[PDB]
Amino acid sequence: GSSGSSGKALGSKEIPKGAENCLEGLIFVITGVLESIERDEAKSLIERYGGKVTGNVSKKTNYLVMGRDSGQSKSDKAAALGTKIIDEDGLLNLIRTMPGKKSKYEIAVETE
Repeated sequence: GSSGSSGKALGSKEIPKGAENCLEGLIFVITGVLESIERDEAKSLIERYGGKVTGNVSKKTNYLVMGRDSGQSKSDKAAALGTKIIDEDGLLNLIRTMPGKKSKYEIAVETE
């Protein structure tokens, strides 16, 4: 047999059409697992816009992507340093709410 999703099975969510550098410079911390997307999937996203993804809370951390079976220590520290905690949903919106920038070089056929 075989349980769980084989791949990304994209479809149980909607990717916001924003800018390419709307998250460039910002850092994100994904903890636990998320149905919509896996630590990898969601990660590739934040990075696809410039944002960073690290499984550790830092002073540079801009936002903390929470999920399930996650610890409460991550939040505590996050708040202390002053990090905005959000869920997979909040991350997506940040892609439609955040502004955009003009990269030095554009990549053609930039579509799925």
